[PDB]
Amino acid sequence: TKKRVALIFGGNSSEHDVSKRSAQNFYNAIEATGKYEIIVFAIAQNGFFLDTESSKKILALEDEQPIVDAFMKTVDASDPLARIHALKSAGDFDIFFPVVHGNLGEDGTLQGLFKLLDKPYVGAPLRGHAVSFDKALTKELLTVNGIRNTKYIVVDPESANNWSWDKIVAELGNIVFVKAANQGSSVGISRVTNAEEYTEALSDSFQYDYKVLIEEAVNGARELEVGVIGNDQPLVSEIGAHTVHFQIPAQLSPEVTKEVKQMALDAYKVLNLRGEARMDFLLDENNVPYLGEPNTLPGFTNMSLFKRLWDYSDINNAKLVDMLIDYGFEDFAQNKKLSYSFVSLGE
Amino acid sequence: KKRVALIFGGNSSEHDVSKRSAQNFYNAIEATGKYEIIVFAIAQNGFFLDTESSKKILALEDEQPIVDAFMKTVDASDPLARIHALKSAGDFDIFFPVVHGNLGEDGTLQGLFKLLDKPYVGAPLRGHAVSFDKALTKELLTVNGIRNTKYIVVDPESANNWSWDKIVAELGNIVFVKAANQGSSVGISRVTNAEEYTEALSDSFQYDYKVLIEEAVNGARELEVGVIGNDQPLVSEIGAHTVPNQGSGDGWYDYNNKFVDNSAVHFQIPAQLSPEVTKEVKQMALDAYKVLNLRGEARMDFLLDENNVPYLGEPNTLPGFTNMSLFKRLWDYSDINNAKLVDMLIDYGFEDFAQNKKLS
Ligand SMILES: Nc1ncnc2c1ncn2[C@@H]1O[C@H](COP(=O)(O)OP(=O)(O)O)[C@@H](O)[C@H]1O
Ligand SMILES: C[C@@H](C[P@@](=O)(OP(=O)(O)O)[C@@H](C)N)C(=O)O
Ligand SMILES: [Mg+2]
Ligand SMILES: [Mg+2]
Repeated sequence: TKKRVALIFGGNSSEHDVSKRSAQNFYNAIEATGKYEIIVFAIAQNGFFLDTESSKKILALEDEQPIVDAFMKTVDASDPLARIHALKSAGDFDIFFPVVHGNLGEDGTLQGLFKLLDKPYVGAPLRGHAVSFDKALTKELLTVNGIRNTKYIVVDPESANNWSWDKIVAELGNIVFVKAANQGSSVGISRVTNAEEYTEALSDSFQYDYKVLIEEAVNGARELEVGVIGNDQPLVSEIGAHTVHFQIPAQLSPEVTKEVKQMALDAYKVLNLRGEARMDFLLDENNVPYLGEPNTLPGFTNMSLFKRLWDYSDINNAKLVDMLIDYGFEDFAQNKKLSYSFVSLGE
Repeated sequence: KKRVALIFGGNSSEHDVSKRSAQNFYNAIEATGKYEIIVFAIAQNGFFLDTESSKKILALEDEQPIVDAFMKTVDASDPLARIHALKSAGDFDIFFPVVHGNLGEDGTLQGLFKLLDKPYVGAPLRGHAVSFDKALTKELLTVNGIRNTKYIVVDPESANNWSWDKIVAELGNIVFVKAANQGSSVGISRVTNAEEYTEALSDSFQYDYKVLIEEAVNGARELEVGVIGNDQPLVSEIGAHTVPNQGSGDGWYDYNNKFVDNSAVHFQIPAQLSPEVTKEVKQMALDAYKVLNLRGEARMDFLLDENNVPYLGEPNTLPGFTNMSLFKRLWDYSDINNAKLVDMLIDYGFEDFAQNKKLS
């Protein structure tokens, strides 16, 4: 109605399609408040930003490739800023609302661009996304801070050489997970139980990153996911447990519930997160909760957990997205007080 | 033939230092004779300036007049106005960031480099991000067994729980208070009493909402070591420097001793150390590089206690390159002068960009 929101979706990842679905439910939520004007932008799998008109169609779920191909013919290959030129195609706006799942929205890249343009945005700062995205970086901060998670080892092409399977077993056990540090959703992940699987797991993971993480596996089969939103004073959702069949509120003992919610809160702060996040846990056979991977940009599709978690806290989609936008505006205001002055130099 | 986008300046507390480092890097690249250079300045308002207004700023001409002039040609309706100047000279092949502080060492510029999909010299986004936050750095070092000072991290609310008596009992009567995300010794204070403590908390909290309070190492001198490369990084010789009344007094390497007046500090290359310590610092530097996720270039600084025990002070992802900067001299002792230095740094940048394409 006045304030303009730039809703960005898409991304050069394997989760390109899931992004479109999340973007739609966010759009409807922002629209349902009647306070802002939405301007949508899409990022094709080739990294290029698309104009508002082309992206409006892609959001509607129309065949994407023809739309992209047509756009690529209007691009000037001699412009070093061509990949982001389409961002001005619809004029000035007030705040970015990122919903790009994968290697652009969760690793901190887009957030760098947002700061350079001195414009507000929703979600965590670039540092927060960067630490939450890097598998190794996440475990190191959580461990030094006392938040329970599995035992692990970080290797590279050369160090991996000092780690025979027998040594890995002495440290982590006979059942481990090998994986590329920076990579998302799938590839580079392996379930190792013996020396044969380990040798080939390293070769595989070393194709997606030069830094591999090896961690022991939790025996228990009970996934827990909790949402957290806010800045200086975070809110924690109810717990969703596995009984894609999520049970809410999770049926755990009063003690396990408060412990899992506290870990989610403590983790959010040590990981330097802001705005929104989903904390995924693993509960073993003795009801001991282990914080797994943090999610800086959760899915908002019809079937994803974050789409209905806040309903159990009386926060509907409209209120939720409105809170996310207020937090974004607030943090920009706080960072505006910070000084970057200095005593002028000379000869 | 290849074009190099030398960027400097930025809205940062180390804005003027960047100027000095920039001219030097320019001359070094020019000396190789294999690259063309396009200079880009970023004013204090965060606006990139055209290649012409910038060449003048590099030549040391007054900034403001040249900036104001430029600001009258800006389209204030364009959301991409701050970075529009980047196209004001055509296409280039690689980025060479020389902006110290707030934009180059925190990951911001590296975010843009990834979007335009061009190679670049220096560490990746996560490296700078993790290396600039003083608290995140010391956290990654501690969990890896890399020696660093005892400290506590607080925010404006958390700060009121630590009264002076509580601090003295936890870290001793001489402590250093600093803003987590800063450089060149700005936002940092040497604290010895209750009034200086509280005055310093206020001073630090005007540069960041996160400050560190760490115990002071009574050592008479500091150490610096350069490290470059990607998957198989090299380590330079250790360099040293000491300010008047450092150990046997209150003197320290503040903003005034580094850039205002440096004609009173003593430097040693290589540093006078035992074979043991020399080996220990070179390995700590190497280890910290990997942990911190750095690439291309860096400089590791150390604190030395009375008994000569080394403490990893802090990493610097885009180290200074001025006429009193150690990163401009150290590599000469490894048969790598300023020329071969930047040629290697540029090759590293291209090699990592190429390697990155395959890893997908
Ligand atoms: N814990 C400490 N013990 C002794 N001296 C310190 C300590 N911390 C900082 N200093 C002094 O203050 C200066 C600040 O350095 P540093 O912490 O690396 O910050 P900056 O980013 O400003 O270089 C150092 O060069 C050193 O002389
Ligand atoms: C004295 C030193 C400064 P600097 O490189 O390092 P510090 O952050 O420790 O000041 C700084 C520019 N970031 C030099 O130029 O080499
Ligand atoms: Mg520094
Ligand atoms: Mg220093």
